Amino acid sequence: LADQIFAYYKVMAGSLLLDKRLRSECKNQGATIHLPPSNRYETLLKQRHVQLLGRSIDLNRLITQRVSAAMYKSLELAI
Amino acid sequence: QQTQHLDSHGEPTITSLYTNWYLETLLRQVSNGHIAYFPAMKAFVNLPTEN
Amino acid sequence: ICTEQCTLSDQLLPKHCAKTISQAVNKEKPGVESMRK
Repeated sequence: LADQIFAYYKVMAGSLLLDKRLRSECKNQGATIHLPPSNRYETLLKQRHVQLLGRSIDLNRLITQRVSAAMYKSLELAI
Repeated sequence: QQTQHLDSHGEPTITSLYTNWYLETLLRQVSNGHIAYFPAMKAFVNLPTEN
Repeated sequence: ICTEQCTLSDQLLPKHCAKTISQAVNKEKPGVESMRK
């Protein structure tokens, strides 16, 4: 879950900042840079007392740990 | 001087020009129904209409 | 001079890279004006 969440938001960030005129031009030559399908991750990110076998699991905390590791990896790779 | 409605010489600066355009063309055509606000793209995008 | 520099600096806009991306998927350059032979 953490892996695909980070991938989804990285792709959305990259797609938001791409030149719009470039997308138009590419579509006009049949080389469309496809948009990323929308997805519903908001409800999962807000979970904080998931119940399993008598334990209360804070999903938000674990997702944050994995995503922060991924962000650090991305910055390191860029540099 | 170009951040004010008019310059020190009483002439239209780019603040006024762009404000006038954004209200009297973009949002007008949005209210007509030829444009829509996509929160996905964080922009306004032409709808695929006849016009 | 400012007109010339604007023409030079608008050739770096992303809108001019459509052909390259289309070629890369399906299948002049800046800095050449400053090469003094």
